[PDB]
Amino acid sequence: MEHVAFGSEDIENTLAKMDDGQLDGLAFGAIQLDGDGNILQYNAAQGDITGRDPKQVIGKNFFKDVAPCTDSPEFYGKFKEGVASGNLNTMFEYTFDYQMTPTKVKVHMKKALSGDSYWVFVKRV
Ligand SMILES: *C(=O)/C=C\c1ccc(O)cc1
Repeated sequence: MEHVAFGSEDIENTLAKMDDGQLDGLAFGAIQLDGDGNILQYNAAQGDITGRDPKQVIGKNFFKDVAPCTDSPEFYGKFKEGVASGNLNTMFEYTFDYQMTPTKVKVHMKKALSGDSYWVFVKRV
């Protein structure tokens, strides 16, 4: 268990150092996306919440292929604006319901320290 609290202000600084095995030790779900919304990292707790096998979704497009329910102004729209603006820091509640039991969560989207990468953090509410 990596001790990082959800919503921590310097969270992007802390996760820069972690490799994929260390990300799996977090208490919350973590998804790293590129600016086109392709999945670069997907940790163990996220596969717990969503039922997806982390290895099988890396490389897929989150908005197109994996999670069509987030293809809406309320989620995807915020991402596209953060990517275009080059800055992103937003938290909101949402319901995941594609091919799974409808599940309410707290989502935290934030730009990653690194280049063109963005974080999507998820925890149950
Ligand atoms: C909507 O589609 C929300 C999210 C999501 C993520 C992964 C999987 O497997 C289903 C749904």
